[PDB]
Amino acid sequence: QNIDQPTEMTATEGAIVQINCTYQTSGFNGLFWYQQHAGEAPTFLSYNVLDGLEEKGRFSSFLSRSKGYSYLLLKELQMKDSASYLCAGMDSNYQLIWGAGTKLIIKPDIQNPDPAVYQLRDSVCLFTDFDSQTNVSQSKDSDVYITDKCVLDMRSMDFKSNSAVAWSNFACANAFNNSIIPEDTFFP
Amino acid sequence: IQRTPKIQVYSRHPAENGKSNFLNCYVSGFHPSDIEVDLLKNGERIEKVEHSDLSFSKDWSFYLLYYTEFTPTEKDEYACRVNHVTLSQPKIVKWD
Amino acid sequence: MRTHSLRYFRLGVSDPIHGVPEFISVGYVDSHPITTYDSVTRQKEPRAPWMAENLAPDHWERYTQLLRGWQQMFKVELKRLQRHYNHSGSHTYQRMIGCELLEDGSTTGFLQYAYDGQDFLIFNKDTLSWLAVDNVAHTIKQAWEANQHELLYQKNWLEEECIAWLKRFLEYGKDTLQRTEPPLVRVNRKETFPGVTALFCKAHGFYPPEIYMTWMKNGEEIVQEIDYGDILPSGDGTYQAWASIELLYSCHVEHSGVHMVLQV
Amino acid sequence: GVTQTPKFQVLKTGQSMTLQCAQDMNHNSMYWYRQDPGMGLRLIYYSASEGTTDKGEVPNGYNVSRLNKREFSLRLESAAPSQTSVYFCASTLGQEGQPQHFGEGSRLTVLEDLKNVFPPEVAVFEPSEAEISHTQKATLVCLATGFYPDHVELSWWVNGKEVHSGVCTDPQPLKEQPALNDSRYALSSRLRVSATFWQNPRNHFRCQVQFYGLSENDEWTQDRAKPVTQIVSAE
Ligand SMILES: *[C@@H](C)/C=N/c1c(NC[C@H](O)[C@H](O)[C@H](O)CO)[nH]c(=O)[nH]c1=O
Repeated sequence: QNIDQPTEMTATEGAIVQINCTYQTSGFNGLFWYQQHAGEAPTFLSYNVLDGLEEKGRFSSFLSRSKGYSYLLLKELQMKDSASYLCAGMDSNYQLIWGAGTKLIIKPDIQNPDPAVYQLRDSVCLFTDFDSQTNVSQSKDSDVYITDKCVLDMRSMDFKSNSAVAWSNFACANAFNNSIIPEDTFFP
Repeated sequence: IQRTPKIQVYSRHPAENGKSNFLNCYVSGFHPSDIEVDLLKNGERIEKVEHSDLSFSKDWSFYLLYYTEFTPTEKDEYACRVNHVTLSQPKIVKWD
Repeated sequence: MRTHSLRYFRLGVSDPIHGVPEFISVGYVDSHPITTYDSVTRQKEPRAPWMAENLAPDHWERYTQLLRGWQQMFKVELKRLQRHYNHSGSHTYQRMIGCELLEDGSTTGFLQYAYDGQDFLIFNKDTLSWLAVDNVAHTIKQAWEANQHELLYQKNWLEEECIAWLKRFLEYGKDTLQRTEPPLVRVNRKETFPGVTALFCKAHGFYPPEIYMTWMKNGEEIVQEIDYGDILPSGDGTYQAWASIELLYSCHVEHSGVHMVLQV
Repeated sequence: GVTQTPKFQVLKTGQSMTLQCAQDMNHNSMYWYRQDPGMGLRLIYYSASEGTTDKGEVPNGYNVSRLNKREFSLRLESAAPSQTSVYFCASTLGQEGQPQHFGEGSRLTVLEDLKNVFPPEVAVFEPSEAEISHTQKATLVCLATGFYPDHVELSWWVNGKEVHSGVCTDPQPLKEQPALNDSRYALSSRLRVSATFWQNPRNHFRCQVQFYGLSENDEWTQDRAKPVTQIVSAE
């Protein structure tokens, strides 16, 4: 009948996150957890049918049959753990009841924030090096486009950063006026 | 290991000549499942015979119940003819 | 309530004769067939009116699909056992799964398999193990025990699901299963072979089938041999049985919480 | 594992469509799902074993074939815009809760007409001299604009080889005309390299966008170039 899990969850890289799932099924033949990376196929993570906690590396899954709930625990969070986590429960008729999923967002740990907006030529404005706390707001004007923050990892230099891009057919000084931008932001 | 069927022929109620009843043939303990059961009136096969579907025992053997509405008499001889792989020829078990 | 049980059987026959299906699966609540499926009908059907009246088409539609799948799996498992045993010709493969809800509220659960009608593998839900009767069963046990999730699933099925289904069907068939039909008990005395008197204690028209019958001399169980008759189905939904001795004798009958004495 | 074809497909309302699925794991059960935003996977049809199929939650407008033990096709009788979804084929060993194995997925877009199908316009934007001097880092921005439907795959190739480090593409494209129902999309990505890496002449940077549009079999009467599956790039 019903499988419930949060729509989305946000946690910090290096920390622990517990994704809950509550089931209200007519009978019970086990609870599954699947991982689905953006634009990819879901892959099996864990299965629980009896009460207890089952550990599979950094990931652990718990089941409480009396309480009618389960959780998927992710320890030592990595940016790679950003995916949708699908909860599925099996009926007394061996039917899968699929949860709507939980999008897990991992906030990177920004060691040296250096907020700054920049102009680029082939125009384009790039707001970059801001802490994971600041949020980028959507455009007002019709022919002005602003993308949400996206985390890049320069695996090489052990460096992660956030950025949002702005463009129109307009200046970089005014580009992000609809967003609460750091006071110490660098404008060339 | 094959097991021959146990055949038990008996009425539903204490029998009494001239008073309507039901004759039962309970065939059990056999293995494997292929069996042929017939109820007989003076060696002639009774046409109007009801039967249970093949039933299953915890000892892996099978059982069935075959019955017919009948009115017993002194002259009339009722029996249950059974054939199984364990049987060289069908076994005619007479009712008491 | 009394002790009640739910059990499902599967029968597989390789190279069957004409008529006889390759696969039959039948469910029971106590002595009552509740459901049926075979490889010919290819449909799960009710075997009781109270099953037909209480379970929606979707139950039968879904379970028919599962049985079509289970049928296929049985055909393959029997081909592998025959390969293992180096057996040709027609052979049988059987399964019995089930559970009991005892009077006291406690439960029992079981899952067993047979080959040629002899025990093959017996599941131990308490140790999450399979008891192998021979070397072929041992090869299967090793394969089966490798999936710990399947073993855990089975322990949950036997303990939780099975009991819930039994309780559900017990309510549907309340008027049949939970009824009591007391027995009609008589004693028959006869001088058989000269000097040999046989006393028969005959009981009939009773439901449930479990009855206890015994003979007593002066108020202590007859240390002489008692010949016990089987509990037979009368064909009207009731059962019959007897108990005999050879010679102050009394027949003792106990059925559904009522004790009855027939003095001679 | 599970192999499903095609990864992308554009269809005109009323067109027939077959999605193929094959598993070589000796699995018995096979499933066809549709993944829509805000909801759990909805089963269309399933096949419990070779020789049997049955309807799921959402079977209307679809039909299936369990060709053999290996294959499970899904047919769209007359394509409707409601059938615009992502389709997943899955397979299970048994029926008693053995884990499901999923196909790569198939994104289907059903349109009244193909007249608004456009491939992307790809442009690369060189890093800011102010960023180069402030951070000793160089951010290359790539833009794929005016594409429709949203059937794109953006990739970065440094000196002929694909790169993933210092790369980040938007997870969802932007509607360029949010008020319109047939709005075209825009999608950005960034590649961040070290200042000295960008300053080296002979270091080559290419943004690649694979578009999945029309096929040779699709009819095209329009004055403009037929918006076929193609790779559009910027360097
Ligand atoms: C209708 C409910 C018929 N069921 C049925 C079953 N059901 C019991 C159980 O779910 C099954 O045995 C699983 O394999 C346990 O793991 N079993 C059966 O053998 N025959 C049936 O008709």
